[PDB]
Amino acid sequence: ASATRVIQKLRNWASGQDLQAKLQLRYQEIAKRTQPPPKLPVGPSHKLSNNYYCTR
Amino acid sequence: KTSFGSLKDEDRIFTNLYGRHDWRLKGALRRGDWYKTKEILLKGPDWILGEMKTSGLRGRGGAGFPTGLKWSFMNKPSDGRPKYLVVNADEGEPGTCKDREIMRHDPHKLVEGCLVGGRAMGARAAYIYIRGEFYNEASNLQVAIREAYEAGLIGKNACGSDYDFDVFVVRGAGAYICGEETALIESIEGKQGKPRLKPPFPADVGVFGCPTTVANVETVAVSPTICRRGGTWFAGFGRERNSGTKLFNISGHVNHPCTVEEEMSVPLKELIEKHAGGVTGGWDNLLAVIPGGSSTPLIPKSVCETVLMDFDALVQAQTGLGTAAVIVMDRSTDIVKAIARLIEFYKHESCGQCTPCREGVDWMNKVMARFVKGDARPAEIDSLWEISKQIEGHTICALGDGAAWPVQGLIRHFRPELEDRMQRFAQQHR
Ligand SMILES: Cc1cc2nc3c(=O)[nH]c(=O)nc-3n(C[C@H](O)[C@H](O)[C@H](O)COP(=O)(O)O)c2cc1C
Ligand code: SF4
Repeated sequence: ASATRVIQKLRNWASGQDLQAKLQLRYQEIAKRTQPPPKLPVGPSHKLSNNYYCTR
Repeated sequence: KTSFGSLKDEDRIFTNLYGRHDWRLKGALRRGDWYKTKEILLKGPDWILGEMKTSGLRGRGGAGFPTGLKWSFMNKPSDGRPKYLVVNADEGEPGTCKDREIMRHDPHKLVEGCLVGGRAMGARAAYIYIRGEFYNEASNLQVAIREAYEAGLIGKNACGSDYDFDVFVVRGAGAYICGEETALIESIEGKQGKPRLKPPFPADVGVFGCPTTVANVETVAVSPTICRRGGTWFAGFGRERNSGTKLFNISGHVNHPCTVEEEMSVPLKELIEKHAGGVTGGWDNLLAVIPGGSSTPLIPKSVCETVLMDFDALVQAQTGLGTAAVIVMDRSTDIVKAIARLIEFYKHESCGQCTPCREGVDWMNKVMARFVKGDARPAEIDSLWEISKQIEGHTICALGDGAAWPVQGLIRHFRPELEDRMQRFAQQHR
């Protein structure tokens, strides 16, 4: 992403593809390495009634 | 007949219910006890059992089982073991004082009934297991028994009928579970008050491993009057299959809480408005009624308008007639708190032998305390219903059923009250 415009035009002409739109090196678009804590949902059997195991 | 109630004083059995006459032998003989009891005993076992059967008397204990069939379960030839009549005089159940009243006021009726039932079933003795807290009642019972022994009504010549019968009085030591049949048998035998499983039934293996029959004080006390006046009269009182008179203990939010004797199938509204002086604040101020002691569920005012006081009528009303203990709660009653206090009673009075009643009744007590505080969510209502259904029918004795039924009644009728308490708690905390 630090390539000069001359080298970018040279690479794009040599490959035939617009390489700068789809770079194979990740710079900033990736997720942050620290994330907010999750709160995972519970399954369908997490209920206090009508949940006898013989019926499922 | 179609309408029942308005029992006449000449037809009331317990003529000294209020202690206004002499409770001793002279007053009892003036009131008509111990009359032709020798002739009854010479008529013998089969005639007495037929009289009970044609009277159609059902168990005043709260079980509701027929008395004639239950007593004819012991109409068998002896296999060398002695046979025993055992009289449930514990009266542990809340709301109920009728056995106390008739023990301290008509004890000679109880003694004569012990003799009649023991002769009918074939028995050398009747052990009256009285409640441990009823010390004065037990002492009055012993005074009456000493009078009967001195008069020759009891002991080695039962009123001169060449029949030997002894009446013992054994005091409990404070356990509601000892009012149960088999637990009472164990308590007499000297162990803890833990009910034993059936089979064997007590008519086969009971107290001291002998054939025995446990019967309520009211049942035993109305036995000799039934024999004297015939079973057709007692069957003529009450509805079909719910026959005779009954001692009702009306307590709670009524103007005159009292013990009265009234015919079976009396309307509940009629009984309250006639003998209890009505609900405090009026029939519109009535909220709920527990009609058969704590073991029966509650019924709201809407079905209390027209319900009768029968076993079958209360079964149709999704209740039971237990000890005929009518506990009345008005609009100011914290109904959830009252039911939780009942569940706390059952938690303190469980004998702890068997797992569903032990663990589940403690669990239901904790859940009901949180319901009173509002500290739950409405899914726990259905959870508590399922816990009650797991307790009911899975226990050794019927204390589990008698603890599951009030919870079921509260959930069945006053569910929006529980949801409103939970919502108010939730909005006042969050
Ligand atoms: C937990 C429990 C407690 C009971 N407490 C009493 C009691 O205090 N007095 C009583 O007469 N019956 C009590 N009973 C009911 C007895 O089963 C009943 O009295 C006994 O079977 C006598 O039968 P009857 O109703 O035909 O006279 C209790 C039952 C249970 C399950
Ligand atoms: S139900 Fe309760 S009181 Fe009855 S035997 Fe079981 S533990 Fe004892």
